[PDB]
Amino acid sequence: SNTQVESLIAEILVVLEKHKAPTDLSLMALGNCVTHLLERKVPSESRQAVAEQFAKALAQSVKSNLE
Amino acid sequence: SNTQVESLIAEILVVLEKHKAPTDLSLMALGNCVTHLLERKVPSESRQAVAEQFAKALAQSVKSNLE
Repeated sequence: SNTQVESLIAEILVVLEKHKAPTDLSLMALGNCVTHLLERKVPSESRQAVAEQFAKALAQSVKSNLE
Repeated sequence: SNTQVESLIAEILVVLEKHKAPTDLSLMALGNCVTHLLERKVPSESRQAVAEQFAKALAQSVKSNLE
C-alpha cells in the first residue's frame, strides 16, 4: 500500500514539476484538489470535519518532519 | 492564471481518477504532496505557519462551498 501511496504522490509531484509551478501555485492547486474531492465524495455534513482532520494531519506531519 | 491553476488541478485530479483511488487515499497522497513541497521549498522556520495557512484556506474554502 505504501508503494501505492508513494506512486500516486510521485505522479502528482511530477505534474507540479512539469509545470515548474511555484510553491504558492502548487499549494493552491493541491488545496483545490482536496476541496474538489470533499465536495464530490464527502457528505456535506462531514465535509468541514474531514477538512479539519486533513488539516490536523498536515500540521502534525509538518511538525514531526521538523525532527 | 485561472486557466493555469485549473489546468494543474485537472491534471492532478485525472491522476487520482486514473487510479480510481479512494477518497482517503487521495487525501493522503494530496497531503503528502503538500508536506513534500513545504519540506523542500519552505524554510523550516515558516513551514508550520505555511501549513497552517494552507489549512485555514482549505477550511474556509470548504465552509464557503457550503453555501
